[PDB]
Amino acid sequence: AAAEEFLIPRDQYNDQKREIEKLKRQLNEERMKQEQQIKEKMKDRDDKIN
Amino acid sequence: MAGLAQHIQLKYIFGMNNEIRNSLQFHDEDRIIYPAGYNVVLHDLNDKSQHYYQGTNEYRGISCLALSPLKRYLALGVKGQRDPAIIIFDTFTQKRRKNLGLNLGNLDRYNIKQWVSIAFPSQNQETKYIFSLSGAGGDVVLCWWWHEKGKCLGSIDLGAQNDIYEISFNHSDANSICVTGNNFFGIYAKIEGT
Amino acid sequence: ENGNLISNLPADIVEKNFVAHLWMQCESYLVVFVESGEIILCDSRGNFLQIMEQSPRYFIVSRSGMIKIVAAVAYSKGFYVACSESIVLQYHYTQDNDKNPFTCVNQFKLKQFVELKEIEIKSICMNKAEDKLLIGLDNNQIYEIKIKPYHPETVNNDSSEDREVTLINHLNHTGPINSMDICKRKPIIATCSTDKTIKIWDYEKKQIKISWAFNEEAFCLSLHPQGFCVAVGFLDKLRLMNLCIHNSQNTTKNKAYKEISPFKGCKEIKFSNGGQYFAAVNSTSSNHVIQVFKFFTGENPSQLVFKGHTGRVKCIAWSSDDSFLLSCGLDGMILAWKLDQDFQHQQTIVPRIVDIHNKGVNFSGLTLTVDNKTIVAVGNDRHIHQAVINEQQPVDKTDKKLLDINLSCLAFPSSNKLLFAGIQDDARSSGAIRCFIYPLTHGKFTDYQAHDERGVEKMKITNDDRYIITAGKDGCIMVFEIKDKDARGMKLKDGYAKYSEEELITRSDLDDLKSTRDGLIVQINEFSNQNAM
Amino acid sequence: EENSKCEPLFMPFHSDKITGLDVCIRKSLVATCSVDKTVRIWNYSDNQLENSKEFEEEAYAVAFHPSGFHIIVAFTEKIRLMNIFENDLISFKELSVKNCREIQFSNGGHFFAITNVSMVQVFQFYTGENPSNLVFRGSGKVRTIFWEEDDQGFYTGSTDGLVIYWRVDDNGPQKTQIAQFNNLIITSITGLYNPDTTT
Repeated sequence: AAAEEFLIPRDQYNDQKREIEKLKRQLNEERMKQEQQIKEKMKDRDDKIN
Repeated sequence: MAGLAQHIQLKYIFGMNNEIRNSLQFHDEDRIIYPAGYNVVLHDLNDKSQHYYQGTNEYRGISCLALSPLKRYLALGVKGQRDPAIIIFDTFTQKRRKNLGLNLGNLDRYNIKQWVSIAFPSQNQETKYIFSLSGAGGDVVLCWWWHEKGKCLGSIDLGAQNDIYEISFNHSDANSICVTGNNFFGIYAKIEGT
Repeated sequence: ENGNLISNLPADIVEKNFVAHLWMQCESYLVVFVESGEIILCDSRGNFLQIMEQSPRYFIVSRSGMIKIVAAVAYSKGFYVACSESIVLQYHYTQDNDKNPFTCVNQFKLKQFVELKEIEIKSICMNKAEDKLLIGLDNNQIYEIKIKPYHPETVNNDSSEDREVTLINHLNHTGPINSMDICKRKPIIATCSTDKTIKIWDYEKKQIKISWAFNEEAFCLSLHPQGFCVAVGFLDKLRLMNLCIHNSQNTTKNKAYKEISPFKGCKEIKFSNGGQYFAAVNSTSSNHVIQVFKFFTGENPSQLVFKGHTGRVKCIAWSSDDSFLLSCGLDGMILAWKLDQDFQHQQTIVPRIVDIHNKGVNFSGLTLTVDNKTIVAVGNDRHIHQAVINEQQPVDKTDKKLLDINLSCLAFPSSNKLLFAGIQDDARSSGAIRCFIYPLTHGKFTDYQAHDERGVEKMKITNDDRYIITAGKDGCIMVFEIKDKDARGMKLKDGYAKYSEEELITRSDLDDLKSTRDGLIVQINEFSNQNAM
Repeated sequence: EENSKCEPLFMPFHSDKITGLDVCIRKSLVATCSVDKTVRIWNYSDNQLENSKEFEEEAYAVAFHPSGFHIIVAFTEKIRLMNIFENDLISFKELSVKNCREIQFSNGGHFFAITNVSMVQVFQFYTGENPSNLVFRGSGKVRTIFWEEDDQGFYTGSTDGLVIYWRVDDNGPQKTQIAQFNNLIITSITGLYNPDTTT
């Protein structure tokens, strides 16, 4: 099996890692913001219910 | 005599040693003192910089470490071939200051092979006394006038068959020293000089 | 005298293992901890008062039944106690509860935070700010957990979501490093240890690059000069792997790109300085044959098949030109096999340029001067055996330089002005690296404390002589910068001072990264546009 | 105009003569440098252009490292060591060798030999070092280089019809005139090794 690995600059590999890290952090931030907004809506509507 | 130029000097240590009980301490809010091989590594949580306290080649290994309540002095017990010692490094200067047990002629009654624990007194007394709980050759706690005389002012025998490994000073009373070990718990208050 | 001093202390507690004692400054309290899991309460005078009902043994249903306290750190409002199974109990000092002045108000398990299977706390410490707690575990790893100040309102024991556990250091080897290598074009420390983890350590960056986990332990590993491949042959087969920083879940990444079988008892693998061949000590039934396999083809020519070692081969060295391979072992015989076909064909048996056998000496570390002129070997006899490599006649005797401590491995800087040796001796436990001012003068050397009593196992010197990497039995990798400017070969003068910055990434790894990016973007957009209705 | 985009019918080809051709060992890669200034790595297993870089200077020769990760391309003025990337060829170093028409890597991937007029220089590819004993002088323009299986020597053939076997060991510069081919402008030299144990 001919070596399928191709040389990639460490800079390029680290940039690819960093882009995925930024995407994951943005996904986590959006999940947290959605959860907090839903919690605030729940608070307001539970106040209305009370 | 001109000192021989160091052919190689340590730069970084990859790994940590946890064989010393209570060997991980906070030198400050960012630097942490832990045993690593034969060198006591103060690692900075920010830059990962490691400052290595290195003992004398005449000793074998490191048994226990203690830090003064003000964190200015670090006393490390060295397990040696015949004479265990206590090396106190000044954290502010990061240099070795002195060693206990070098003149153990008067303490030859105790066949101490290693110090299982090191206890600094209160912040107001840390700089004048330091106690060493000995293990593997006799539970001997020695009062050392380390700052000025470095001599053993008193000897406390905790039992020949007691697995004792921890020694410390009472925070409220520096006159009282508490020692903990396997099936051994002692609390000694120095009264009228004893 | 042997008379007990703890008054009122229970008889059962008298024979209990006291693990730690802490002084709570709140009321000058003394908190003792028993191996049985009981927390003894005492006044400033130390007299036994009680074991608080919330002590670990009474309120923790441990898997083993009895939980053992290992270490405790006292803070202003109480103390933190460590109990087996990676359990930490925060006993806060509550004034209202006189019968239980210290009550366990918050408990958390470090296993739920870190994927550490059955790891116990070895030391627990707190900083002055009482915000960060450091836990040193049995795996030679220290983890920092941020503990918020205790608020009476937040009685939630399960409030672990506010705690983050991060390893202060890297995934340091927890056991002795079986074998060591380094490459010329990259600052990589390839270490194989008993922990079944092959680890690459960027010493210049003092970080971990690749951590490969193998179902079978690694004995000896060698790094190719290009820094892209590692021959880490295991007891059953020589595995040449491609060093991919991207160590994805796929176990195939640990799979060698070339598996050569059957290879038995490979304890010494060294890639030639040029990287075209790698010599591995195939521990045959009785021959201990050191076989050279072509790196790019993996073939072992019969003429390159080197035999003659009566015992275990302990150290392998390659000449500056790699024209000959030097081998020493527990058999006490140094064999220099010339890879030249012309030299090999001259004799029917594998020709050895330098064939020396010092009975009673078990060679442990072999090094060659960069000029390929002097072979320095160190064994159990406490003698540095120097052999002058003369092509005309095979070396029969070695100049033995006496030493006060045995050496397990040797290395020569590019300048040859110094000779570095690892210390592996049971006489004096001072673990250090010793440098002679080569040529070895009349007892002129300098020692530098490097490792613990276990000594130095493997040593190597950077091509530029800038640094020396020593791996010992303590699991720690040692880097010592050589201050000897004369001993530092100025090889990096002509541009090549910069280590290669390229890494081996598979097309599969790149496609996986791109697919992960696409999935992340799809999920993020879906969450952004997902109605809350 | 954007809609009127022009691309090769199947894939770009060399617009001029291919100056040098080499093949790898560990991979399915063939490095071809053409007079059109294009150095292209070709994946023959896929019949595709794995890489293609256009240089300001014509690439006279191409030698492919056995690892399949590196190439050495001799151009009009210098020899560039290119790291074989996914879509580009970045030279991590360059040697000031002029009119280099024959560049060949060794079987072991450690020594690469380059011909300049009448001197052939063998460089440690990993360390990029040209030892004083690895610079070899002959007569005429050396046209071809063929390294031996053991990688300890290489035969260089020049335009004058002379083939010289040159050693690369630490024992200094060793040269043997394999043969003198009069009236023949040697353009190719190959060889084989017999491990026969005959007397």
